[PDB]
Amino acid sequence: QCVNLTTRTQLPPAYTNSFTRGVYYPDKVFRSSVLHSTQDLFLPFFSNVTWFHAIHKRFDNPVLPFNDGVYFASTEKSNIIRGWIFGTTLDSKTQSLLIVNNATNVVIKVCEFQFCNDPFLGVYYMESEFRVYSSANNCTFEYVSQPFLNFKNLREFVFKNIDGYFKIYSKHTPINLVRDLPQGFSALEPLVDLPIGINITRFQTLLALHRSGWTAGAAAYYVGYLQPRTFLLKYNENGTITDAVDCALDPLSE
Amino acid sequence: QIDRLITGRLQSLQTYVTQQLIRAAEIRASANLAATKMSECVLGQSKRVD
Amino acid sequence: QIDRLITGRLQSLQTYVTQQLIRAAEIRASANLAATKMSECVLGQSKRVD
Amino acid sequence: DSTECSNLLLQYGSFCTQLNRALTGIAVEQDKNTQEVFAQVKQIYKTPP
Amino acid sequence: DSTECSNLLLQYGSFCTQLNRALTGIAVEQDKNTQEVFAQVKQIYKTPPIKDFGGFNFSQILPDPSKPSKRSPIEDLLFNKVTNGLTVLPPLLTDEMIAQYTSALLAGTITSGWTFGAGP
Amino acid sequence: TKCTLKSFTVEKGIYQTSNFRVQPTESIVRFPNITNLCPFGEVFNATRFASVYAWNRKRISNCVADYSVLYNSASFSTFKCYGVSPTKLNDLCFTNVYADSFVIRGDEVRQIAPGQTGKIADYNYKLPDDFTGCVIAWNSNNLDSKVGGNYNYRYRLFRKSNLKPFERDISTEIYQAGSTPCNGVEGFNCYFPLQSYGFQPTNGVGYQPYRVVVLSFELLHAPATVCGPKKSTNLVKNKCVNFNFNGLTGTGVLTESNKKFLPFQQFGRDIADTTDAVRDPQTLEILDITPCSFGGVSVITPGTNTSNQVAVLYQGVNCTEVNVFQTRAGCLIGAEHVNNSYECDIPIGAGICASYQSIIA
Ligand SMILES: *[C@@H]1O[C@H](CO)[C@@H](O[C@@H]2O[C@H](CO)[C@@H](O)[C@H](O)[C@H]2NC(C)=O)[C@H](O)[C@H]1NC(C)=O
Ligand SMILES: *[C@@H]1O[C@H](CO)[C@@H](O[C@@H]2O[C@H](CO)[C@@H](O)[C@H](O)[C@H]2NC(C)=O)[C@H](O)[C@H]1NC(C)=O
Ligand SMILES: *[C@@H]1O[C@H](CO)[C@@H](O)[C@H](O)[C@H]1NC(C)=O
Ligand SMILES: *[C@@H]1O[C@H](CO)[C@@H](O)[C@H](O)[C@H]1NC(C)=O
Ligand SMILES: *[C@@H]1O[C@H](CO)[C@@H](O)[C@H](O)[C@H]1NC(C)=O
Ligand SMILES: *[C@@H]1O[C@H](CO)[C@@H](O)[C@H](O)[C@H]1NC(C)=O
Ligand SMILES: *[C@@H]1O[C@H](CO)[C@@H](O)[C@H](O)[C@H]1NC(C)=O
Ligand SMILES: *[C@@H]1O[C@H](CO)[C@@H](O)[C@H](O)[C@H]1NC(C)=O
Ligand SMILES: *[C@@H]1O[C@H](CO)[C@@H](O)[C@H](O)[C@H]1NC(C)=O
Repeated sequence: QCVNLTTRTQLPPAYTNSFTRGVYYPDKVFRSSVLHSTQDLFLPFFSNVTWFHAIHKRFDNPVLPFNDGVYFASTEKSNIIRGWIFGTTLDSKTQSLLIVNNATNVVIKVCEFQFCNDPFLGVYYMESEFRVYSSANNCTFEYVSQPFLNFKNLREFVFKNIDGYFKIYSKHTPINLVRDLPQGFSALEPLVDLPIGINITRFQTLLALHRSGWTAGAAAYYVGYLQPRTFLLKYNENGTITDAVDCALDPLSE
Repeated sequence: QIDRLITGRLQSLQTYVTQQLIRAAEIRASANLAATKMSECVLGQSKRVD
Repeated sequence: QIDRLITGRLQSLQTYVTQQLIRAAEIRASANLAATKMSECVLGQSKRVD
Repeated sequence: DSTECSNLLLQYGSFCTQLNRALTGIAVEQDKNTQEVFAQVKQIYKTPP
Repeated sequence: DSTECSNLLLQYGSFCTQLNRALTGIAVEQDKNTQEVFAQVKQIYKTPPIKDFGGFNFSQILPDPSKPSKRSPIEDLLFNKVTNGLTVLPPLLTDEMIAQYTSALLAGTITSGWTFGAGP
Repeated sequence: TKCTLKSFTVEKGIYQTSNFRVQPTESIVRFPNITNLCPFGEVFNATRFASVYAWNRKRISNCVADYSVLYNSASFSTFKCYGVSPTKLNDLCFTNVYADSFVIRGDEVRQIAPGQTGKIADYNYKLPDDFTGCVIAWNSNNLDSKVGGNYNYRYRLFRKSNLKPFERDISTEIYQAGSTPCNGVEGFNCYFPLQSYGFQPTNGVGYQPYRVVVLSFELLHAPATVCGPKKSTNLVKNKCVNFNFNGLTGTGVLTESNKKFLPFQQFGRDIADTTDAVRDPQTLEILDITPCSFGGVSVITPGTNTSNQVAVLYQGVNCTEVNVFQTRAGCLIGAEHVNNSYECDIPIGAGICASYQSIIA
């Protein structure tokens, strides 16, 4: 089942500065009171990150290239964003990786789904409306884990596709800032590696509608792009990354 | 593969030992100067300027 | 082929740097001697023979 | 300008860093040598006319 | 701990012997350097208990008996301001021994001028 | 000393002759628990098996398979592997496993083999010439057979063309034995291709039903989720052992640590990027790795013209790990420590010297 949305209001996409966010642990190696320099796919310091709005009327669910990596940030309240769609052609021709989070748990599947032109969920003022797919023919991998989930919760996510492994880094940060990304440092701990071994070149975010026609929940998220560069990471005595330096930002950091 | 590793590590060790020898020659020159200063400034009064 | 060229050129560069370090040590000894001569012959009158 | 050669050279470790550091040390040592030989007075004396 | 690697390394002859010999030469040269700099007197001199040197005050350079290390205040400050088959060999002279050399040199030059450097 | 110096006369001094190494006592292999087992109980010993012309394809992936348990069962009268070794199944890793289960006649069991041509090989199940995996077959005369005759199993007897490898054909199109045209209507030379099996208890060996499970292995670029079991042994601490933690191996002394790893971290490294702490996969406790106490072995000797007595210095080695005298330079063996003070004859290090008067320190 698919439903067209013909009550949107036209608005060009926005941009904002990444500030000092997007740093994650490159590997599972502990380090104490050591300054470590590594070369890995990182989100550059002070770079423009594409800004999407969802406010009553805006509903932004486009299809974007994966490229070499994606940094996803979400100032999330009332849990509007529920999952992500991963694949190349977004139809039955190829195979897709599905990441969803419904009312019970998170389901991670690798199947050849049929995707709607407008995939979304539905909330009735209880969740009783699922219209994101119409068929599921050939499955090859299914995985179940525990759920990951004014603005009161900020979610950061980094997705990578190297050697067929899908690495998910995350960090739950409580903030109280109204509109834009806050200023600070927060390293994204790895959550789970998915040995999927499939081709991914595109992605799409999954939202949820409100019924009372449809009403757009108030939300805003960001999508960045990973660029391979060198970082100088600081590890404190407790072993967590407290500050970082981009070696190719400006001559002082170099 | 082990032969490649052995050549690399032996080259690294030789590089270390060579630069250690050069630094040791510099430190020996400095220590000879320090012994001369000990003899001529501490154990006597020197008329040598500076 | 690049590995052959890399090891050859790295060996050449390491040899050059080693010669430059040894020559720099010799020139530093000469410059220390020259500074001593400036102090003890230009800035003063030396009783040291020759 | 060969990027493949540089990628292969990265597997050899910090040899290039060591050589660059040694050459930089020699370069600053030359200036130190000239400084020690010639800058033995902080006052610029002039002969009478 | 690889036996095969050591068997392959045996093909290269005596390279390890050369490296160890050079490092041993450096190690003994360091101790020789310290001997030439500091062991210039065969007599361990002591200052008199009364520090009456005509108004001259050597407290900052004479050893401090209160400290466990028997180091002078300036020497104490100097020591405070300087901070896989690899072994570090300890020096032949300890820091206490080098400090005792410096104390002997200071006592000799304070109580006997340059005379102790040329004889009794 | 004479052999190191390549001389039959040794001058007075101290000479490094060899290297002391604390040889490891045990080998420790630590691996995470064997969890999320493969569902082999619902394949080999399920409720009902399928017919050969419509063989079910069971996919086994994202789990650990203990092929030794399946191998050591005595009820399996046939265990033939054509691309792998039966004893190496618990060590190798593969992307996914295809399991085909069906019922065939006793004499048709050997037709499931590469290079073998027969009714079942051509029209019911086809294997490639470069097939890999194991074919497991056992008799099922107590479960499939019925006194009234088990005719529920049908097998394809004729087809115009042979099956391609791993091809399923559930079609019931009428076979044309002769050249007479048939539009799906049976005639004198047009018969149904499926014939009911004659499994009976009165049938002897050869006509008894067999349940055959065929294992196929794939070696594509996808991650090899299917791996054999890991035999993690017990942990030994405070000793020089060869550890093996999740494939990272080395020699060292495993000791308790006060370092608090973040929960996602497994290994620890120092400023020089050497592994010095590891989290144990079985019990989540951080273990500190200290290298086994190696050192240089030095021999203190006067000239052979004077005496043949020697003293041995184990450089940087505690005396409990090798006239036993502990110095800051290391453990000194064979020299008696005296409270007197003399001028240095043979330098040991850290203010200690050795001389011959016996050899004193
Ligand atoms: C929602 O809208 C999209 C486009 O606005 C629809 O996609 C098109 O559907 C027509 C229907 O015949 C096709 O002819 C076009 O080829 C489709 N376009 C693309 C790019 O695929 C979509 O079908 C609509 N959803 C529903 C349920 O009608
Ligand atoms: C020599 O110098 C030392 C320090 O320069 C003098 O020690 C000081 O003595 C005064 C009073 O006598 C104290 O108030 C200071 O705190 C002392 N300073 C230190 C660092 O101890 C010492 O009195 C001087 N004279 C003699 C004869 O020793
Ligand atoms: C990011 O992109 C926007 C528009 O695409 C542009 O206005 C902005 O200057 C860019 N950021 C930087 C740092 O150049
Ligand atoms: C959430 O999705 C899973 C996946 O199919 C499903 O089994 C479960 O019933 C869903 N939860 C609810 C509340 O419907
Ligand atoms: C994928 O599904 C289509 C239709 O559902 C089917 O024709 C095809 O054989 C399937 N491929 C695999 C590899 O299962
Ligand atoms: C993945 O898909 C893209 C286009 O969707 C294609 O250009 C690329 O070659 C594919 N990669 C692989 C390894 O198949
Ligand atoms: C390290 O953690 C301890 C408790 O786990 C805490 O008391 C201390 O302040 C922390 N130090 C730093 C630098 O984060
Ligand atoms: C039936 O086969 C399964 C395969 O895993 C095995 O675990 C089970 O023990 C078998 N049943 C009997 C009675 O041996
Ligand atoms: C593994 O088994 C050990 C054995 O007692 C147990 O303590 C541990 O909780 C188990 N699970 C994990 C994840 O280590």
